[PDB]
Amino acid sequence: PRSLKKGPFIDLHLLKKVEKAVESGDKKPLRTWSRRSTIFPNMIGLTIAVHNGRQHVPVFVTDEMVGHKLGEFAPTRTYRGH
Amino acid sequence: NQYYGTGRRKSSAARVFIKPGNGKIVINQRSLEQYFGRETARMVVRQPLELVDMVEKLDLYITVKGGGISGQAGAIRHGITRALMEYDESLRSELRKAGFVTRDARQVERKKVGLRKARRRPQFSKR
Amino acid sequence: AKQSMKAREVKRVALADKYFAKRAELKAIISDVNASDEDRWNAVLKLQTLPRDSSPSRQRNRCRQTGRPHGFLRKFGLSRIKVREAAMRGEIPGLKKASW
Amino acid sequence: PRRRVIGQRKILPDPKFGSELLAKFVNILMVDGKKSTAESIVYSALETLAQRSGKSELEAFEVALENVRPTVEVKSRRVGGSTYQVPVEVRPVRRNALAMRWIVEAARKRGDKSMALRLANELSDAAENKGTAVKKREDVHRMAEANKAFA
Amino acid sequence: QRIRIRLKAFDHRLIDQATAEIVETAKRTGAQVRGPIPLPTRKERFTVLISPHVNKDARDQYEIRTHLRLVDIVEPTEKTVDALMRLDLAAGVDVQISL
Amino acid sequence: ARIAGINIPDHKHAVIALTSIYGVGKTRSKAILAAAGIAEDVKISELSEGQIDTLRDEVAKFVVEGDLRREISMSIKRLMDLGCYRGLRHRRGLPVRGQRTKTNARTRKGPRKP
Amino acid sequence: GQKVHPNGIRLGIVKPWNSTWFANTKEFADNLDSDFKVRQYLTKELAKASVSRIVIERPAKSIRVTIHTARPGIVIGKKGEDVEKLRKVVADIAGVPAQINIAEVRKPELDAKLVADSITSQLERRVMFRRAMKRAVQNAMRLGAKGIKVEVSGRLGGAEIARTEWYREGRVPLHTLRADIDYNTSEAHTTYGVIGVKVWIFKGEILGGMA
Amino acid sequence: VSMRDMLKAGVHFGHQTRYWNPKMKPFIFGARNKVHIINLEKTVPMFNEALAELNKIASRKGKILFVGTKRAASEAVKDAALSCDQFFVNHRWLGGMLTNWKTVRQSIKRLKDLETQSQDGTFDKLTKKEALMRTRELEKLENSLGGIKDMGGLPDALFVIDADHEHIAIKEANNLGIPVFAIVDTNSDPDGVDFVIPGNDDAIRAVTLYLGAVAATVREGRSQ
RNA sequence: CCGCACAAGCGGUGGAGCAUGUGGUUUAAUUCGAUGCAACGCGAAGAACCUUACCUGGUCUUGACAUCCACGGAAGUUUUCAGAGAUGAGAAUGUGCCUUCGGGAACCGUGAGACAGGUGCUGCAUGGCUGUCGUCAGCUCGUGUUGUGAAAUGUUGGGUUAAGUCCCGCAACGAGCGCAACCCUUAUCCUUUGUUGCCAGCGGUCCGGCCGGGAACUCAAAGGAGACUGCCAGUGAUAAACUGGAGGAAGGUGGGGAUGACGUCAAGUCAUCAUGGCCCUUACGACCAGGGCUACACACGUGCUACAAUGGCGCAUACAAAGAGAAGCGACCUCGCGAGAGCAAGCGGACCUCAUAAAGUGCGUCGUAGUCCGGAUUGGAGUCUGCAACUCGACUCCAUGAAGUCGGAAUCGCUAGUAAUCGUGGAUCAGAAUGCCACGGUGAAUACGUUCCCGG
Ligand SMILES: [Mg+2]
Ligand SMILES: [Mg+2]
Ligand SMILES: [Mg+2]
Ligand SMILES: [Mg+2]
Ligand SMILES: [Mg+2]
Ligand SMILES: [Mg+2]
Ligand SMILES: [Mg+2]
Ligand SMILES: [Mg+2]
Ligand SMILES: [Mg+2]
Ligand SMILES: [Mg+2]
Ligand SMILES: [Mg+2]
Ligand SMILES: [Zn+2]
Repeated sequence: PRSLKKGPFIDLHLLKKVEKAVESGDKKPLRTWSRRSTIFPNMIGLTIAVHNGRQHVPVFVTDEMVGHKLGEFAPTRTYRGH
Repeated sequence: NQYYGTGRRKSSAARVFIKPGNGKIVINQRSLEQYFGRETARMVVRQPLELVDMVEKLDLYITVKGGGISGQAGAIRHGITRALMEYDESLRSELRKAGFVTRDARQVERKKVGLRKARRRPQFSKR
Repeated sequence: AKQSMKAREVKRVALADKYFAKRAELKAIISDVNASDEDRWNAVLKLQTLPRDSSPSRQRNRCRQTGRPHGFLRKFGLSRIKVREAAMRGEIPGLKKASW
Repeated sequence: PRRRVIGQRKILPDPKFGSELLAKFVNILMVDGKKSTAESIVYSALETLAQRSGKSELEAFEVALENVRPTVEVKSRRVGGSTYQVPVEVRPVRRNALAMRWIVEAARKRGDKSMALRLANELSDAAENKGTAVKKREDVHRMAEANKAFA
Repeated sequence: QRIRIRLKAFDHRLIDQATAEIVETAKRTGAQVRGPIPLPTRKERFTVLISPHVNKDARDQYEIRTHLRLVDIVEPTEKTVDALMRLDLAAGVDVQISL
Repeated sequence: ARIAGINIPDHKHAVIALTSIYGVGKTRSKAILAAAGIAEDVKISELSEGQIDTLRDEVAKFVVEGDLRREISMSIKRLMDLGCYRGLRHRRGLPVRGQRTKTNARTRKGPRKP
Repeated sequence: GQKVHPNGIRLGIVKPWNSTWFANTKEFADNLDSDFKVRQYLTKELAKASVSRIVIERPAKSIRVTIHTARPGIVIGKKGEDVEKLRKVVADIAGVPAQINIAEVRKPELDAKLVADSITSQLERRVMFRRAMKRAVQNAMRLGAKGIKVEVSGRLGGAEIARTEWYREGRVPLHTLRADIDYNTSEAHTTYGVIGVKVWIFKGEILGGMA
Repeated sequence: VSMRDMLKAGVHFGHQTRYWNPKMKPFIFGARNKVHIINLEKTVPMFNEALAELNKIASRKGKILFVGTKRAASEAVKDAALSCDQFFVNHRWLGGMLTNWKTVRQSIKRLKDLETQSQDGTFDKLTKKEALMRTRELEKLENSLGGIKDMGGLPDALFVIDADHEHIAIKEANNLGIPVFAIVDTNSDPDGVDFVIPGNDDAIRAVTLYLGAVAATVREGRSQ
């Protein structure tokens, strides 16, 4: 899916926010606009809100979730049948 | 005497050359049968020479370029006939009745707008 | 169309130009393998920072005469309409209708 | 042809025998404009004809055709505004053509695991005046006669 | 040691004139020409929708045919190369000079 | 002639009867046949049992058919358990690789419903 | 149905182009864009001059342009001061040394631009379009134009509907590439609405090609 | 022409008694074999008095139009006009040949333009098929206006053969006041002919007699 | 009377899966239009961001963009914090040129409001452009004649053409818009010119068109010549016209395009552009992040791949044209199974490259089966483009092996190098082709006729 020469794309400022949380220990889920940045090992057992485009939804990350994009977890549409 | 020929059919062109001697065919430095994996094409080049039955009288150094196997052969036959008319000087009447000097034109039609093929019509759904 | 959009394009272009060098060498570092994998890591991270509009991908062909996003002719950079017109007048040197 | 009948392309003869009915015939068996794929199958029949059914396959070529070449034909026509299925003759060329269709179709309905084998068999089959091509000559020679209410 | 020269244009008449004028001037300067060799002219076809309103049938086709000639002189001297620089040609034509 | 998963699928060319087993496809089977050194077209029936023994080995070396299905099941299982986008779709039984759901999604959609 | 452009079709047969300069794929797009700009600037300057044609040929280094107009003395001004500053503005707006020449047309009626624009103007004088166009065709026939055709479309006299109409004089053949036909469109923005005008002028068939 | 000169040619011959016109009774000698016989006693003096007027017109520089559309006598009338340097119509009469003089003049100009153009050149510039087509158009214009290309204006006198056949011409002439000289068979209506010659109009011999006598007197009137 | 209109033929649609548009549905948004022909793989010659107008939120109010006059600062260059970025916040360097010294140029920023802006509504206010009937054969006028005149004639009739094509008849004759022809291309040949193109002859050659050379022929591309029922025979009203034959490379407008007579349908487009008028104007104007344009109970249109032995598979093996290309093609060689990667020359292109065309042909294979058919879908694992690929890119490898066993009603397309097939390139494009636009390979069958289906 992505070239493994440079590795999984993550946002710098997300690294900043997450690492600050970490060194500061647990903080209420910080908010995020970058659905795209890839989950990392440092981001484990912590929650974060992510703009589904109308609003940021809180997702609580876990070990396996690492190596995937944060956005996949957030649904950008709704549907309930017909 | 080497006899020059220029036969063209479809998108192939063919220079042709005839030398009196034991009958032989050398096209693009290949040998006819070795050139064509199809029999019809060997027969098509032989057909003008076969009709006059002077195959044993003239050998053939020939060259063909462009087009596909059928155009190649057609153009070659055309060039053969022109060389035969040049050498005999009386074969023009025989070739004209035979039908080998026709050339035939028939270049493939150019695709035209709004048409999946130069004449094919996209399906028009009435209903 | 919207002079707003036209100016947006002009800006995107002019801006994304100057960083050509930086942008370039940045990829080079990143693309270039045999690196320590940190020099790149930060390097790609650094590149991320630049004005998102820096990417040539951000740019969008737009008819010069009308600022039209579709119907762009790289050979002229114009709208299929306007190129037809300019042709009909004979501006385009040598351009004539094609029949074959 | 509402103005003038436009002639069908005039054909040239097979070289393997200088014959043409082959040529017109192979043109029938031909699929997707591939001449090489078609001619292979006739020789996978006529050759096996000259031996399985007896020499002179080129004469067996038509003994079936003879067994199939239709005579009576029904060109249903609304002459009075109502479709009349009137039995009618057809010039020789057609019945040859028709027959040729009438056999090739039968070489597509026999399985046998190969197309070459099917053409060989049906040919001989109808070459003995027995099978389908002759049958679809029979039935047409049957329903043509069955509807003879009015000219 | 050569002086080869490629001429490009949109109208053969101009390109023919340019070549004619360059071979003849070479004869005046005592330059030996390789002749005005014609070369495959480049045809560029453009398909273009002709209607602002939505349709696929409305279309037009235009062409740019780039006529192309080649000349060359085997033995140049000041008198030959300088004369080519002195020569002034029309706009629509293109002059490329190589030794 | 037992092999991983199905035993004696059919009397066909080694590479064919080989690919017959789930998790064994044209390439894995041809590579196993080359690794065994057994001939490509020799029928699995009538093949030496000693040769068949080399096969049980070279195949059990791979994930076997029964094991493979379990593991892919677990993969998809997680994929769903994470409630992830494709996780959801899988649960919804809808195309999970951006295939358009507007029309022609029947392959996974199933029979037409009013 | 929709007619074709008489000028375009007869290009390279009886109608020479408006810009000759050679070019390559890389510079062709900029060269036409700059050519469009000078024409746009020049036509506005020559609006007072009532220019009929503006040709632009770029030599390999220099750019040259020639103007055809009914008012040579207006373009000359005094010692070419106007056209001098014009040569300046164009040389710069095109980033090339510019050479400006004038070849005034001696038959203003026999040019579709001059006539078309005169019509547009007179319409802006709100004169009776009908008599206007009719006077123009008579003047062209007096000048010997083999044939003339004119057309005014949309809001004729601020009509609350578009009474588009056309008038034909003498012979104006189309579909014959042998025929020399000057053509031109023009517009007039009346307070009620925008009205288009087309003009054809057939001056006789040419023989022997573009020459 | 003397009565004996006419009679040998057969001028007395006429149409059938079944087919005659009412006003012709004074000019009819009688009937034989159900055939109308024309009276030469009237024919000769009227023809002479018409020749007097024709000589007068030609002696004041008159332009004379010989008119006849008979397929037999077309060449006779054409040669008759050529023998006296005059103008003729020998092919089917076209309505408005006189009243519509302007359109005929434009057609005369087109005939003149085509012949001049072929001599000047530019036929080579045209495709060979087109040049042949232009020659065919020039030939068609000649077959239509060979006689009147050089008439210049409306003629001063008309000579008509079989006035009933050419009735449109005489109606035009009367509408213009141009005098009509006509050979009038018994089946014709003589009202339109100001100098009427009652005589056979089909027979080649009598027609040639009329034409030759008229042309001799026309050349005489020209000579002065 | 005529037209793939019908008829005779092939190949299809309608079944299957998928691509693709549209309606419905849902959505926060799923932006706007097109709606039988003449919408529905349409605009769009290419939505990840951008694109973009839709939604969510963040923001600005003479402004994103333009002119205006002030006030100041060179212009710039570099650089740090917060922010999601919009942006603020800074913090350094430079702070330049002409000047007649005033300033000016130059830009930058702050103020003033005049003003900017609109993809806001009105194609029933319009221009401009296009679709259609329809390349359908028609539409008319000058003169003339007749009619007091509204008018008619011409254009009518008969032969007869692709044609109101042409002739004969004919109070009609001429002409125009037209038709035709002139244009491009292709079909033959000739002249000129011969490199990067060719090698007939040869001398050489390592044996390669490769090199002495050749300038023959192929090609190349400018000029030319050639098809006119000309010619002949036979019909026909003796005219036009037709038919056949010969010659001829081509024969009866030689094949193919471009060209659309009026006029029609308030056709379509005020989101190409222009524009009448109306409305917003701290906002219907401007910027930014995310989402959306890809949604699915659904329904229709268009397209693609199939259902298999003319097949599939493997092995070897062959004949092309037309093109694109220097922020480009990217050779060669090395690495990898591939996606690719590395290396890196040559090429602005008769020079290099993309690129070695498939169907075919030769050999073995399978032996009729849901198969060694078909390939969907899904898991796993990667490659690449682009800051960035999750929604939502393309491609590779491993595995999975659907549905589908030729598809009712009904229906559509084509008369020859046509349809059918199989490859090839281009546009659009950072990337994103079953879509379009072109190029070649191989290459059918039928058309009795016009009763009829429709159309005129
Ligand atoms: Mg883009
Ligand atoms: Mg709207
Ligand atoms: Mg609409
Ligand atoms: Mg409307
Ligand atoms: Mg967004
Ligand atoms: Mg969409
Ligand atoms: Mg479809
Ligand atoms: Mg297969
Ligand atoms: Mg089956
Ligand atoms: Mg398409
Ligand atoms: Mg093709
Ligand atoms: Zn009489």
